[PDB]
Amino acid sequence: GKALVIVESPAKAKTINKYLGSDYVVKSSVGHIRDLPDERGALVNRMGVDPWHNWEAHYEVLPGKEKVVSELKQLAEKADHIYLATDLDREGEAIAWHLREVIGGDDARYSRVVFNEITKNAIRQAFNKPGELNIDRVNAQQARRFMDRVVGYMVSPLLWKKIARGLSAGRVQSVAVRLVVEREREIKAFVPEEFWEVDASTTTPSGEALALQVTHQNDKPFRPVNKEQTQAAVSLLEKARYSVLEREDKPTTSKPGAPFITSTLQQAASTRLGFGVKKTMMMAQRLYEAGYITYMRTDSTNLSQDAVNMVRGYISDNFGKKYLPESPNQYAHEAIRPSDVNVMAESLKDMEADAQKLYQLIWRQFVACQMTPAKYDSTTLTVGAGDFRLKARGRILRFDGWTKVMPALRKGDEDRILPAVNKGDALTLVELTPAQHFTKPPARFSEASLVKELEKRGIGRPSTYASIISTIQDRGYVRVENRRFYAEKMGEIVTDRLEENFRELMNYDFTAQMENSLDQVANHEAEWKAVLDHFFSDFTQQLDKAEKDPEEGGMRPNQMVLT
Ligand SMILES: Cc1cn([C@H]2C[C@H](O)[C@@H](COP(=O)(O)O)O2)c(=O)[nH]c1=O
Ligand SMILES: Cc1cn([C@H]2C[C@H](OP(=O)(O)O)[C@@H](CO)O2)c(=O)[nH]c1=O
Repeated sequence: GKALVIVESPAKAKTINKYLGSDYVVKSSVGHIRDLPDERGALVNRMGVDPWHNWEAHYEVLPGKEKVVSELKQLAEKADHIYLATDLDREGEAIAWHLREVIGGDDARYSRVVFNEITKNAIRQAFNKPGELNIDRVNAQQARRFMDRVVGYMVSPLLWKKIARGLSAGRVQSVAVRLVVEREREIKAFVPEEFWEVDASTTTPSGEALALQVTHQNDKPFRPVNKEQTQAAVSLLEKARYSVLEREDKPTTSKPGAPFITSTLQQAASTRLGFGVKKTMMMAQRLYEAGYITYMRTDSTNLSQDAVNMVRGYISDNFGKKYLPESPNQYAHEAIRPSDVNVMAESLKDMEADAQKLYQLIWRQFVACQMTPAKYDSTTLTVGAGDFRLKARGRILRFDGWTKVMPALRKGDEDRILPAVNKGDALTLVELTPAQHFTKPPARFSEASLVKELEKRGIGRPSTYASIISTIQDRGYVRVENRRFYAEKMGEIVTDRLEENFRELMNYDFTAQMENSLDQVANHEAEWKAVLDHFFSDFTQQLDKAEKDPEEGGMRPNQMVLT
């Protein structure tokens, strides 16, 4: 009679139900339903996957989920068709697969609808032409879960034996920790170096103040390394005659950033709002499931024609023609953007204050990215003083452009304003001011700028950045203090062990290559079991070698021997 539609959560069921007619009956599975718990039955059972019997698995219904299973089956018989409207990512394809497996029935009974936002039009087109479940994406998702399970359950026991009980190892988690350990060690080994700068405050012919910075001496960059050198330079500069060597006036511009993707969202939310990766991703999700923003797991800065056309109309009505570019800006699935540009952060219904703030950030970035650039009149004055050359920078805002959508400025607005001076003009020295500085050590990773580092290295993945970040934290390898990452001693002890006995597993390129391999499975360019066999072959040669006595090249035990 009617159609059954399955989503993964109550919040999502409610939202999507506003856009589905009486023919459809929405029901949230309210969870994952089914999942995982030279052989050794012992291991296979705990893992729920069997590397020695072509990877057959044993999925089991979750606790208290039996009522849900049975509640779906009967609803399935009273429906003519079944639509799996899980989220568009691989994990979402696997969950759909599990629902289809559990409920059973002809495959023709099922359809897999895809949408990256829950709006009337997005839902309409999603159920207009519903595609089929994609087994390749499912295999790509399970291949990941399998190798993750293998490393965790087969490396961890070795760590208990060799280092300490309760420790964990993670295919990617251990690589993420490595980045933190290397960073921790760069910092511990840094030797701050001394270097000086010299500023000069002068007077234009009119008498207006002009501040300068010494740049060259004898046509060579100026950078003394001690107090004596600066003084010698200072004595020459006190007697020198100053004059404007050259004035270069040129117009500059600044462009709006591209619309957000998972990683950039996390960084900006962390840098501007002080939100950790977990917080940002939990609010993003609720915004998404409430129908306010597009899917929050993406690495595409692409924007649909309608989205661009709706925002351009908003820019045009609320800001004006000079803020609208000739043609739309194209940045090279969709970015994270509001679903309706006319819905303001302040109009959100059941969203807490911070969730509204995240929406605001997303909204502003989206509107800004389709606006014209800001224009500035930049000025660069070069000054000569004996064998010295000095500099003064400054710019004037000519047209705010995209920055009009961002809060009003209030600080060093018009970063420095230079007075009226022409080439050949004479400046009067009023005061010299030398200053001592010291090179700083590399910044400590932040939850977000680590995702950034993970992204740059092709190690992360929109759907895993969050988990990775939190999954390496309560295991005693690294900790977040003052919003920063600190490597624990145990994080170093384990990292060296792994690098020594599991080189390939800890290598950055190989870890990145595995993501490619996973994309290949998803795109029918590689078969999942063969990819897992190869992975396992490489893994077990590493493992057996590590298992041996250290005098055979096995893993070093965490000990300190007697006299
Ligand atoms: C300049 C810079 C900032 N950040 C960050 C992380 C935080 O989001 C923010 C600083 O916040 P914090 O002072 O609370 O640590 O800027 C980096 O991660 N790397 C950098 O190089
Ligand atoms: C869930 C998931 C998605 N993705 C990527 C690949 C997916 O495209 P394909 O699965 O390549 O369509 C896309 C789903 O949003 O994001 C990953 O790389 N890893 C994951 O674990």
